Amino acid sequence: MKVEIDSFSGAKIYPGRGTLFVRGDSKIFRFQNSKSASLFKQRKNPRRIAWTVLFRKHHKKGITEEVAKKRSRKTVKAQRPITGASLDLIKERRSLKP
Amino acid sequence: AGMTTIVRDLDRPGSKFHKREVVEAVTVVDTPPVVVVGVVGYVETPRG
Amino acid sequence: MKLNISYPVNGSQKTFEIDDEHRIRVFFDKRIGQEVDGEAVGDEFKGYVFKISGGNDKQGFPMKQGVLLPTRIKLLLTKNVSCYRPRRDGERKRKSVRGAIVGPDLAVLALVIVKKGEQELEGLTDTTVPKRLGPKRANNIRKFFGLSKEDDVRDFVIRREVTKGEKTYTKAPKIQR
Amino acid sequence: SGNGAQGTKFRISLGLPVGAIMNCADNSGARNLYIIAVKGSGSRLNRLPAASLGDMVMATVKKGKPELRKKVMPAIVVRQAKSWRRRDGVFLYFEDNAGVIANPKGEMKGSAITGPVGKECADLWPRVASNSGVVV
Amino acid sequence: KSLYTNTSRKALEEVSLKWIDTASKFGKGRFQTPAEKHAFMGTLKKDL
RNA sequence: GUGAACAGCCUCUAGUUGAUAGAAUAAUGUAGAUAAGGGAAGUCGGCAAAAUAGAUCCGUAACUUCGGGAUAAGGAUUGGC
RNA sequence: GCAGUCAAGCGUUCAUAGCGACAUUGCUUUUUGAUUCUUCGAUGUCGGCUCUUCCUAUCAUACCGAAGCAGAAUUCGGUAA
RNA sequence: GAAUGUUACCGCAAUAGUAAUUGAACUUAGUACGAGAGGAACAGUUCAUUCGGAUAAUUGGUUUUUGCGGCUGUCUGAUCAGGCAUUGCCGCGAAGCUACCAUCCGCUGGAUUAUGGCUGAACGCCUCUAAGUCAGAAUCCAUGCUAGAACGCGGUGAUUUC
RNA sequence: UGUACAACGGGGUAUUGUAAGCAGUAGAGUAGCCUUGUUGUUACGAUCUGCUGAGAUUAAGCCUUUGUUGUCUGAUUUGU
Ligand SMILES: [Mg+2]
Ligand SMILES: [Mg+2]
Ligand SMILES: [Mg+2]
Ligand SMILES: [Mg+2]
Ligand SMILES: [Mg+2]
Ligand SMILES: [Mg+2]
Ligand SMILES: [Mg+2]
Ligand SMILES: [Mg+2]
Ligand SMILES: [Mg+2]
Ligand SMILES: [Mg+2]
Ligand SMILES: [Mg+2]
Ligand SMILES: [Mg+2]
Ligand SMILES: [Mg+2]
Ligand SMILES: [Mg+2]
Ligand SMILES: [Mg+2]
Ligand SMILES: [Mg+2]
Ligand SMILES: [Mg+2]
Ligand SMILES: [Mg+2]
Ligand SMILES: [Mg+2]
Ligand SMILES: [Mg+2]
Ligand SMILES: [Mg+2]
Ligand SMILES: [Mg+2]
Ligand SMILES: [Mg+2]
Ligand SMILES: [Mg+2]
Ligand SMILES: [Mg+2]
Ligand SMILES: [Mg+2]
Ligand SMILES: [Mg+2]
Ligand SMILES: [Mg+2]
Ligand SMILES: [Mg+2]
Ligand SMILES: [Mg+2]
Ligand SMILES: [Mg+2]
Ligand SMILES: [Mg+2]
Ligand SMILES: [Mg+2]
Ligand SMILES: [Mg+2]
Ligand SMILES: [Mg+2]
Ligand SMILES: [Mg+2]
Ligand SMILES: [Mg+2]
Ligand SMILES: [Mg+2]
Ligand SMILES: [Mg+2]
Ligand SMILES: [Mg+2]
Ligand SMILES: [Mg+2]
Ligand SMILES: [Mg+2]
Ligand SMILES: [Mg+2]
Ligand SMILES: [Mg+2]
Ligand SMILES: [Mg+2]
Ligand SMILES: [Mg+2]
Ligand SMILES: [Mg+2]
Ligand SMILES: [Mg+2]
Ligand SMILES: [Mg+2]
Ligand SMILES: [Mg+2]
Ligand SMILES: [Mg+2]
Ligand SMILES: [Mg+2]
Ligand SMILES: [Mg+2]
Ligand SMILES: [Mg+2]
Ligand SMILES: [Mg+2]
Ligand SMILES: [Mg+2]
Ligand SMILES: [Mg+2]
Ligand SMILES: [Mg+2]
Ligand SMILES: [Mg+2]
Ligand SMILES: [Mg+2]
Ligand SMILES: [Mg+2]
Repeated sequence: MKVEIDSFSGAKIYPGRGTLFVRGDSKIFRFQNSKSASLFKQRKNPRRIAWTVLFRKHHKKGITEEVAKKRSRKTVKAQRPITGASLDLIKERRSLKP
Repeated sequence: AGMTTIVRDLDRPGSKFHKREVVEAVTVVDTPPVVVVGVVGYVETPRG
Repeated sequence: MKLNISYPVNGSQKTFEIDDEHRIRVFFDKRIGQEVDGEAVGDEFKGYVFKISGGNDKQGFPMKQGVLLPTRIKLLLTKNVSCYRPRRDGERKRKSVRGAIVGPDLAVLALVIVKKGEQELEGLTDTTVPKRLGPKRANNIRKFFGLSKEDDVRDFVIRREVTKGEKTYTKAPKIQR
Repeated sequence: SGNGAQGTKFRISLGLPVGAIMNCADNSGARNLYIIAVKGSGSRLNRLPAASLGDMVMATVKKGKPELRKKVMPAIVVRQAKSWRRRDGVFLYFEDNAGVIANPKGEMKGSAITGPVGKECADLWPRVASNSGVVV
Repeated sequence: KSLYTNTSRKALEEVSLKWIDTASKFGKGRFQTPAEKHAFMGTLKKDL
């Protein structure tokens, strides 16, 4: 079971729900309701219809703490040396000086 | 009560939809326990 | 689906299989780069954090960082981009590409252990494989030993042994710059 | 359906009653197909027989090569438009009605099929599958 | 209870649901739960 | 006022607000509308209905009594500021 | 219009698998005639549309018997509306 | 719907009605049969046609939800907000209604017809028939399904004091 | 006289598509006064943006409710 999403509005389309349009050039559109589906046929542009995901994305509506930072990074520092040279005499010659 | 939709795999060897999901309508009837308050006993007669 | 897991600290890798829709499910709708805790996927991995780095679906088509989408699309690729090696200067090809968002269609998820769980994963944390090559350019030899331009590299250059039946040869790089 | 169709077809909404004209989808020379009958269809006083996706009709060519005109021949519906509903739950419709001219066996007169093809037809008619680009 | 012991295959199949729809029947339901609806929509001028 | 306009539609002056009434909204009607896909297969017959339409620009066949046919056909455009 | 009886013939052979001349016995009342009994102080024509029901001399569908039924196809017949 | 003491609840079942239809594909099987060309069927499986009874989760249609928005013309000094244009017009539109345009459901026993048989005399033989009997059809009777006799009926509750 | 009932109100569920108000270095631009501009200043401008997936409507045969206010003996008739 896959939840699809609305080509025009970007709403979740739970199973058997709204309608599916296969356009002239084998591009497949999915509407969750005759609303999105009329607006689509009307040649309306999703990015100008305010309630659409697409519109809100474009107009940066209510995203807030997705621009908030995080705490994601590693902590490594481990030697393996060089394959073929005996990784024994690679730490006792690894004593630096400054 | 009402109706809703179901999604389930189908077990039907031979069918084009064997082992595939189908969506199906269903009804739901509210069914609290029934309470037993009487017994009634019938006898057979040549009149029913 | 296969998980292809790397422990870049050790240089190790081993694959793991999973036949559990619910365990598998955890990776769904996540993207490349997003981190994933362990206990869900398996009790082996309790603790372990995985960074999702890519992977293939059936039909074998690779994922591609950046696309978003949980489907497959055909893109026009160039030089210096993943999933395409140009045959000819100025060549660009149109090519199918799998999206970056994980879904049940993937044959293999490519994970990369970012930090270690409460327990060891056999062929991974318990085995370690050394870098093939050593520093070749003069100052890289300096920094890989912290040396200051005084110590003279010539003897700090790494040396790899090799036997000729009853002769053992020793060959170093060739410093440069 | 029928002769030359290996497999069955789960019922799909009829969209093309007799008199429907559908786009001809192959490269046989024919530009359109006028439906005069539907195969294996039954009978009720006053009902038009009607085709659905993957049905074999009997048609004539209203527009196209003169060698293709003025005769009845078999053809197969490959795109519908009237929305119909698969067992997986979806109501889906194409953007045009269209079929490809064929022989009783179900073999295609032409060799390519322009545009998409519905699966339920693909599944039903091997040589229609062959000459398909995008199915569904 | 049925009056006969059907064998039908259709009868006998042992179904096992995968998903029960639970969005609003009072219109074009877009959401199973108020939780899901919160997820998708974000904070509203009411809310916290 | 709009508009080509003594058109339609709204308005001032003047004049009416008269036409049994109340409560419901079954069937069948009369009068007014709409319908997915197909598109005259309906019918004696496209009956009924639908479609078209203003203005500016472009473009306009047969044939002809040379006056026409002609808004032939076919197209684009049209608000606000 | 439909169905019989006799059986000379047809059917390579073979009357009657399937048919069937000359004759001849019938049934039917959606043919057409023949009649003129009812209605001329009126019982609204032809066809179509719609809708019910009925008959069987059965086209299909169920189960059968026969064949000049190898099979497949078909033909003849029965119980059947 | 009067009257059969009243009123209420639960039931019986006389009689009447009654319903399911047809096809294909797979498999059997390139099998049986056949020199060959060709070429079946029963059991099993998946679908379909015609019909019927419902239903409205989904999709579609309907729109006076005159619910939200848009538009023209005018009128209320402007604004806000509105009135009028026999529902002014347009896009969307819940709810209800609704469509093989949508979904779901349509039972299994007996007795028989034709016909093929058993045993078996008439007629020492022979015969499915005379006695007796087996098997048997989209038929028939029931099962099931709809009414429920307003002059068919049962079980049960409570039955008025100014 | 109570898990009562209703009318409101609240919350949910829906529908539409971002209200009025205010503000703005957004705006083809335009006026007016000078102290004639080293954003000169004061206001006007279809539309745009922000507060604002807002505002409106939402049982009339949607769901729910610890809130508010209210209501809770009129009439007729029946017996073996
Ligand atoms: Mg619609
Ligand atoms: Mg709708
Ligand atoms: Mg060098
Ligand atoms: Mg073409
Ligand atoms: Mg007719
Ligand atoms: Mg022509
Ligand atoms: Mg080919
Ligand atoms: Mg609803
Ligand atoms: Mg007067
Ligand atoms: Mg009058
Ligand atoms: Mg009245
Ligand atoms: Mg229509
Ligand atoms: Mg047309
Ligand atoms: Mg005609
Ligand atoms: Mg025509
Ligand atoms: Mg006709
Ligand atoms: Mg005529
Ligand atoms: Mg005629
Ligand atoms: Mg007319
Ligand atoms: Mg129209
Ligand atoms: Mg002309
Ligand atoms: Mg302009
Ligand atoms: Mg003779
Ligand atoms: Mg003979
Ligand atoms: Mg002879
Ligand atoms: Mg006759
Ligand atoms: Mg007379
Ligand atoms: Mg007479
Ligand atoms: Mg007369
Ligand atoms: Mg008379
Ligand atoms: Mg008269
Ligand atoms: Mg009369
Ligand atoms: Mg008979
Ligand atoms: Mg028989
Ligand atoms: Mg013979
Ligand atoms: Mg009958
Ligand atoms: Mg009879
Ligand atoms: Mg009868
Ligand atoms: Mg009395
Ligand atoms: Mg085979
Ligand atoms: Mg032979
Ligand atoms: Mg029938
Ligand atoms: Mg309005
Ligand atoms: Mg203002
Ligand atoms: Mg008027
Ligand atoms: Mg509706
Ligand atoms: Mg039906
Ligand atoms: Mg039944
Ligand atoms: Mg039964
Ligand atoms: Mg019986
Ligand atoms: Mg015997
Ligand atoms: Mg017998
Ligand atoms: Mg007898
Ligand atoms: Mg006898
Ligand atoms: Mg039967
Ligand atoms: Mg009674
Ligand atoms: Mg009684
Ligand atoms: Mg009150
Ligand atoms: Mg806003
Ligand atoms: Mg009502
Ligand atoms: Mg309150």
